[PDB]
Amino acid sequence: MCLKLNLLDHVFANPFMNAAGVLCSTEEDLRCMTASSSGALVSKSCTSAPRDGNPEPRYMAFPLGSINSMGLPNLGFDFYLKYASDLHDYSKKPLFLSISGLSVEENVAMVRRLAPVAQEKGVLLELNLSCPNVPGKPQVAYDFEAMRTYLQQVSLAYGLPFGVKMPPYFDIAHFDTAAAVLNEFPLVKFVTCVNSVGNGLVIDAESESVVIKPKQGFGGLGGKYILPTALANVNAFYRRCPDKLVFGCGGVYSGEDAFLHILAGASMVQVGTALQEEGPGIFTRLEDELLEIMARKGYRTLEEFRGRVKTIE
Amino acid sequence: MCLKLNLLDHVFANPFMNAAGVLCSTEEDLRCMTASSSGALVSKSCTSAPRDGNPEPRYMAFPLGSINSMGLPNLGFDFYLKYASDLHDYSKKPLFLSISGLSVEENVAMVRRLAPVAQEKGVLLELNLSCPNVPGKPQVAYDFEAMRTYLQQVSLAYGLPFGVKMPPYFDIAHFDTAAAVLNEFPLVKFVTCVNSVGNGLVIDAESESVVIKPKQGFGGLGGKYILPTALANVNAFYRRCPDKLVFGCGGVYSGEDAFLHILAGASMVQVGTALQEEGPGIFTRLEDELLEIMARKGYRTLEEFRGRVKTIE
Ligand SMILES: Cc1cc2nc3c(=O)[nH]c(=O)nc-3n(C[C@H](O)[C@H](O)[C@H](O)COP(=O)(O)O)c2cc1C
Ligand SMILES: Cc1cc2nc3c(=O)[nH]c(=O)nc-3n(C[C@H](O)[C@H](O)[C@H](O)COP(=O)(O)O)c2cc1C
Ligand SMILES: O=C(O)c1cccc(CCc2c(C(=O)O)[nH]c(=O)[nH]c2=O)c1
Ligand SMILES: O=C(O)c1cccc(CCc2c(C(=O)O)[nH]c(=O)[nH]c2=O)c1
Repeated sequence: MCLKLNLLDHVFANPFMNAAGVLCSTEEDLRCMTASSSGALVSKSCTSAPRDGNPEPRYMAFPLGSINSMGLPNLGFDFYLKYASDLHDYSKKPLFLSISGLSVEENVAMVRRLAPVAQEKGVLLELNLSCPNVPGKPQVAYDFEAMRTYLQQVSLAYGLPFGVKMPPYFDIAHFDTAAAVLNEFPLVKFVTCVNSVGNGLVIDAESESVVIKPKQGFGGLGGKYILPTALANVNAFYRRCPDKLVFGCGGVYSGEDAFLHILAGASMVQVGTALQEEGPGIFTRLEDELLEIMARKGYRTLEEFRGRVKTIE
Repeated sequence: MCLKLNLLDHVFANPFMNAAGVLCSTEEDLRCMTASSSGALVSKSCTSAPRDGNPEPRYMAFPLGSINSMGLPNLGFDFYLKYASDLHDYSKKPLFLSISGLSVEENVAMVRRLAPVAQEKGVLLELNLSCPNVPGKPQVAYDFEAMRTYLQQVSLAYGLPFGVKMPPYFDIAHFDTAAAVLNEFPLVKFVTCVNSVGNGLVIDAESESVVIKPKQGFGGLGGKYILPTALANVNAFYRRCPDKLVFGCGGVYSGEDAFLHILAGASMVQVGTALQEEGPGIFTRLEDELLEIMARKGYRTLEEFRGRVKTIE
């Protein structure tokens, strides 16, 4: 029985990795994720300049998942580029670098500088499109023309295979439109579904108060709340983007949750909230649990079941 | 006690009602809701003509909620109109009729017929903006120009105060645009937030299969999965629509959940999945539990806390 994967010209011991934003902001974090039994890691979404992010409390977790409005706190692109170029031990596992510029121009500037390092060290780009552009306009991936512009500009500036981190969608028309945009861009080799379910609101009954300070308490949802939404998006894009990989993210707490992602179409499986809550020991548990389901079903490899969710009649 | 309230020129014993679609399709279902302890009832969303809906299984529930692709099965507008005109006992509680035509013209045709009944009997209209997927275009409430058309045309045709059933939004710019549309229409006196979270996908690990037959397993999510989404939409519209009422729907299983909806801004609180799962006895329990939380906090009225969720700093 094996969890090994080969994609994007890299080898991966197993499909599990952190989700961007979790356990990946500092050099300490990235060393920790490297030391863990995950098959890969991704660095925190970065901007050109370092950011403090939003005031605290800006993350909170609960039995059914988490809410956050972190505000993109990060150490700045130069830091993550140096990590990828000089610090990361690529003999341990592959590295993804997540970028999330606040304008197309900022993204272009970063990718131009990433490219030689991607070429020479093999660091892989994850471009976060589930992010803000202009206040009063929707996030980029919810604005299809903006999304097309970002991908045209980053494809030209980078010129190397990359992937994109997508928000969840809720309307089949959006699945159709979004996947068609992505399919215009041959350098988009993987699609990560999904980022948080946007602008939820958690209220504490006792205090009668929201639980995060930014945005009057509104923030992105992760965790148990979002698994079916995550699965739908993985499968929607898996069906619609046959020449790309899909990575799954959302609601993974167990090997069974990972198995469901993989049946939906996931290649890599990212872990956000559950990793935030449990710490990097989760990876050995998820590995064991996934191998146990495979053994019971007689599956020897991931490809024997990836994308093989059955439909009814 | 007591949880009695007045809205929309009607008196309600308590703020609870079924969510459209649950326990409200047949005359039997409507008489069952009327006999319950709910403060109101709403009928199944109807078309001009009867519909069988989609193939079974088309609804499934789980510990965290439900998924459905019912396909708008209903007995047709003439049936619900006759129920409102002739069979409903308005001495028991108010009745809302939900309408979900597949075009503007079909809604206009139904609402012109409903108007005299509304005048004579006081039946209330909930206009459902969600609809079956049509390839090439989004649902009506995710197309702000189509939504504006629908409300212009229904406003003109109906001429009386009515409400609208909204899908969830996930983006602050969308809240701003949708609320601005709604505020163009003075006859829209209530907004019901939210319909199911669209196009989720539940997979059964043992069978390696989706759990509903239509749409390759994709369907709307309700229950525990969607409470924070529902609260955010309730509050977003409560803040943006000061001259309207907001009705909360999504994730209510307990009086605590109702309390959170009301803190967010809800006037009425609708119950879908938990009603489907527990049956109409749930209303006595929700009432008792809400009144118990009120008493422990010192609240004598719903108005003392409606909309009074606290923010940080
Ligand atoms: C604290 C926190 C920080 C996050 N920061 C990022 C980020 O910087 N870039 C991004 O692509 N996603 C970010 N996310 C989203 C996660 O990557 C992930 O898509 C989402 O949490 C869903 O997965 P989950 O259900 O495992 O949490 C963040 C999530 C959390 C909880
Ligand atoms: C079986 C079923 C049928 C539904 N049919 C309708 C409908 O006809 N019209 C409507 O506006 N919403 C309909 N809904 C959505 C619910 O009214 C409600 O918005 C949703 O289930 C979220 O509430 P909950 O979390 O309490 O389930 C239906 C929901 C279910 C589960
Ligand atoms: O700066 C923000 O307001 C903001 C809001 C939503 C998303 C982002 C991008 C970074 C990010 C964050 C974050 O840093 O808030 N949180 C998530 O759950 N996913 C993400 O992609 C930034
Ligand atoms: O026929 C459908 O695929 C469909 C999809 C979404 C919405 C509707 C309208 C009726 C409805 C249904 C339904 O009857 O399937 N289910 C819900 O959760 N909300 C609803 O508003 C019908």
